[PDB]
Parts: sequence; C-alpha cells; structure tokens
Amino acid sequence: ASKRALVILAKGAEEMETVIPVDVMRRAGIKVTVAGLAGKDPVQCSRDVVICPDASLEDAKKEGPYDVVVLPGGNLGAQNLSESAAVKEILKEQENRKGLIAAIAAGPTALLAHEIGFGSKVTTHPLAKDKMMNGGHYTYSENRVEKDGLILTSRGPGTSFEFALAIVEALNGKEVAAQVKAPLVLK
Amino acid sequence: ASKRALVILAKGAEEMETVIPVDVMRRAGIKVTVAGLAGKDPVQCSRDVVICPDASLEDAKKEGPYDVVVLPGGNLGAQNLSESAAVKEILKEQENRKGLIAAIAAGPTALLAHEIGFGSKVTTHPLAKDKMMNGGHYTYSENRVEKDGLILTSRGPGTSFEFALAIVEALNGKEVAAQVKAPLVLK
Repeated sequence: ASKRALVILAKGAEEMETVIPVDVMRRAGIKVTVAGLAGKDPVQCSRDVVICPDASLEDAKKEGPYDVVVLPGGNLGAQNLSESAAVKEILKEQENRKGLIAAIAAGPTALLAHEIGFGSKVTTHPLAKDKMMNGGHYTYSENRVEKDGLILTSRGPGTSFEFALAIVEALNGKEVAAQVKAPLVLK
Repeated sequence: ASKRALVILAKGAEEMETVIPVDVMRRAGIKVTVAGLAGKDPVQCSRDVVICPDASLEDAKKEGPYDVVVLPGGNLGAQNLSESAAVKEILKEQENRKGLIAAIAAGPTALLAHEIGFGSKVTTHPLAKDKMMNGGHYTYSENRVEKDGLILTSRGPGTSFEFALAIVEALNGKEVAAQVKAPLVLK
C-alpha cells in the first residue's frame, strides 16, 4: 500500500541533494531505500559527510520494483552513476515499466549516459547543462523543477526541497505534499 | 587562518538541519568537525539517515576552541543535547569566550536547558516555542533567522540554508557568503 523509493548513493554524491529527498519522502510515508552503488560500506559524499546506506545496490536491486528511482547530484557522484552498468539496467527497467525517474543537479547527466528518456524536457545544475545537452537528445529548461511525464529533474541543493516535494506529489498526491510541507518552514 | 566549526551530532538529530550547515560551511572554506555526542559511532538521525561523525565529542572538545558551535534541531536530538553535561560545559565556555553559538529548530531549547544567552531575542521551530519560552528567559521572534549578538537561531529544515549562510557571513564575511550562495541555486 505504501509507495517505495530507491535512492542510489555513490561516492561524491552531493549530501544535501541526497538527504533532503530521503528525509522529505520518509515524512511522506514513503518506504525509502538508500542503496550504496559500491556496496554496503559507508559513502563519502562531496563535502565529506559520511552516510551509511541501508543496503547495497546489488541487494536493493533484487527487492524491486520501486515507484521512483532517485539519482542525487554531485559532479563526481553523477559520474559514478553514469559509469555503472547496474544503474543502466535499473533505469532501463524503470523506464520500461513506466516508473518515475527523478534526478537532480548533475544527476540528470546519468540519464544521458544510459540513454534514458530522450526527447524529454529537462533541467540540470547550470554547470551541467553542456554535458546534458551533448548531442541535443533533450530539450533544456530553466525551471527549478521540470517534470516531463515520468522524467523529473531539478537544478541543485537550493531546489532540493521543491524536487522532493514534487516526488511526493507524484507518488502520494498534493494533499500529502501540502501536509508534509507545512512543518518544514519553507518560504 | 581558517575558521573552525563544531557541529554536535546526537541521536534523533534532524539530518537536513545537520547536513545543510555542514555542507555550506565547508563550501565556505570553514574547517568543520562533526562530533558525535555519544561517541565516534554512526548516528541514527530522526528520519533514519545514518551519519558517521568525524570524531567523538569527547575528543573534539580537546581540539577546541571553535569559532562557532552548532546545535542541529530534531525533537529527540535537541533533548539529548539538553541533557548532556558535556554540551553544557562547551556552550558555557563558548559563551564565556564570546564565541558564536548557532542553533536551529528545536536546537535552541538546549540553550535554555544550559542557561545560555538569557535575555536574547531568539526563534525556534513553531512547535518548540512553548518549551523555549518556559520562564520567559528569552524574547521570541518569528524571523526565519534571528541573530542577537553571539546567539544565532533559526526555525526549521526550510530555513537551514538561510541559517548556514548566516553562519558563513558571521565568520567569513558577506563576500564569501554571496560566493557560496550563487552555486546553490537558491530561490
């Protein structure tokens, strides 16, 4: 009955873009699984914050399917996601089953690497735009949060709450989103 | 030299109110030490995100003094901070040395527990106002970020960026604060 979310955590991930969505989704009653790309070991994020995943991606991948697969940003983190064959398979399967895919900041560049959702209108961190647009497989947007069907993208740490709340609305509805939002004291 | 910051991490701390300041301060070139209240073991935050401290508070306390002591929020986390004799001593020392003390959400209630900065104008998460105002030792504010001398407070996850940038400006200046802010893509 409860929606499930898979958050793929790789070394170099932007910790704020990882923690805000995980926190907000759990406030929404979503069962969130933080899966480590390299395994079950703790992950050293971009600003040295060390986060211990709930499980390895290899294991979490066997506990699917998920209502949403979340790709945090962070330059080095995104590169790790982009080079992962496991991630490629996870996203292809999610896209095939018509499941939501959400990526923030540099995270969307992983979609390009795995040829996911070509033709979609997307946004990324301003510094990741060129990389994301290489080949013109997507149409760029400056919106803080962009949702084109089952592809949901966002721009950076500063858009993480909007990003997370958009995921919540897509999975649990806007009433729940509004309920979760109020206590956050967002402007 | 570079400024130093001490972030006291206790079980039940709100992970967003912990990670955002740590991340933003490090982007500001501030040497941040995430110290675990109970020790050097991983800490289970309010929304189950597990964070590994850089060191135990016991050891971090020996590497002082710090230019700012940061108290994250989270109902249960703030309660642990409020009940800690180690925290009481650290804050008293910081207050006596005229060093900055910054607390967010429920975090300010730890200031009350340790009789820190009485008379200061402060803010807290709306649900922590009554606890903070017990006895009328402070004057309450609705401002998203309140700074009365060396006592800096904020309201919640949604004010974490404002809170963190306020700390940066207080330690490294308005110029550095603006430089760090731009890449965040804040609204």
